[PDB]
Amino acid sequence: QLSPFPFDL
Amino acid sequence: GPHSMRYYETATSRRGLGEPRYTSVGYVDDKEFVRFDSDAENPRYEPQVPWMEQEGPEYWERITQVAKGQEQWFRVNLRTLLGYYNQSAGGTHTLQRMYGCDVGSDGRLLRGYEQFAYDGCDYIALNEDLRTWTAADMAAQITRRKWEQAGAAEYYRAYLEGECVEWLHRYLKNG
Amino acid sequence: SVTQPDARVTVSEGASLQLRCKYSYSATPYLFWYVQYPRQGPQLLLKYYSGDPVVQGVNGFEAEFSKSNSSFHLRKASVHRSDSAVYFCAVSDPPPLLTFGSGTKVIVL
Amino acid sequence: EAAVTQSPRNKVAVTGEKVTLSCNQTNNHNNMYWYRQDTGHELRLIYYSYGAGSTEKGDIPDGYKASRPSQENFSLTLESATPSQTSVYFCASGGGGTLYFGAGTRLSVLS
Repeated sequence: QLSPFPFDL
Repeated sequence: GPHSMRYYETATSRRGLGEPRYTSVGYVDDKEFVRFDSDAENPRYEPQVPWMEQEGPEYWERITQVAKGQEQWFRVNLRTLLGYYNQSAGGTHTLQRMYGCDVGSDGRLLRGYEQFAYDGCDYIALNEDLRTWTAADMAAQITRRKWEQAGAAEYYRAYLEGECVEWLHRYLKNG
Repeated sequence: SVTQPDARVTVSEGASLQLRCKYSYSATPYLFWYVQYPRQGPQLLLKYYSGDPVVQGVNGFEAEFSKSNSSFHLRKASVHRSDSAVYFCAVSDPPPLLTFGSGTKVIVL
Repeated sequence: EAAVTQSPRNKVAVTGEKVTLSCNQTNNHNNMYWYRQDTGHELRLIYYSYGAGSTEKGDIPDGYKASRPSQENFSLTLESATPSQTSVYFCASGGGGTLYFGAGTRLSVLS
């Protein structure tokens, strides 16, 4: 499993 | 002794060459074991070593779906960064992400990772405490601010502390 | 998938309130609690990412995350008329998508 | 969030009508969504968007089309209104993590 979708820059 | 897992996602947009190219590669200890390429005829996450072939089809399915989502994230943030740095549009740029986790001999987390680099230069990175952030320049200062506000640190930490470590183990037993 | 076992709940004004929430989700759980007042959209009450398993929210609301029990139950020590509404438990299914529970209607007397 | 505004709040459509619900958000968020709730119960995702130019089908995208012309605008389109679509539609925006919803748009389809 990968890191979750990231936050907006 | 300690072990580690590390993922590198990189998006590269090129002069009027359509949508950016997205790639993601994973490393266990220091061996590549999984990879994804948007330049592929059939974009999909695939095993780079035999012992990873022992993962169900469901595994490769969602892993691949995450990648497709990530492709969009980069596509969008590459643009927001053009603004931040006030650059052109047809220009050629790169945005990459690197996350991962090292574990100690007791298999429990040793260090978490989540960081971004734009055009080759550092942008923002989760510090060792998994609580604070380091912002390269002023543009990154903007991100830091909203990420401090939205509690991004806790968001990533959640993964780094458990899900990651757990899987690094799944893989370490697999070979 | 998140589950709110009780469709309706009734409490005496002034009493404590507890809304249960169970989650079945393999990945990293990102849990939230939303309240929906009549003719309105859902509003964030509280959320839990990592760290203190007990999170605090607006309006004297709090919830506790339990990896073991696989729950994220909500609680308010003293409810008022204002709190009558529909409460939603939600887990970030694949982030950034959000999966809502069937909701629970709270009626205070 | 007062930043998320839907239009209109109440709409009645005739069967077959092409309906377009509009959402606007000044949160500067990349992600926007369209849910529907029709029993005061669970809200279900119809379509979402990772940012301008993105359009992703949700769990029940059938009969729906979406459009993300810009950063703050995400519109849901019912190509041909059908009573199965009468429900309350909610729009939301989010920059990762928390989702912020609009007031809602109650849409009924008269035959």
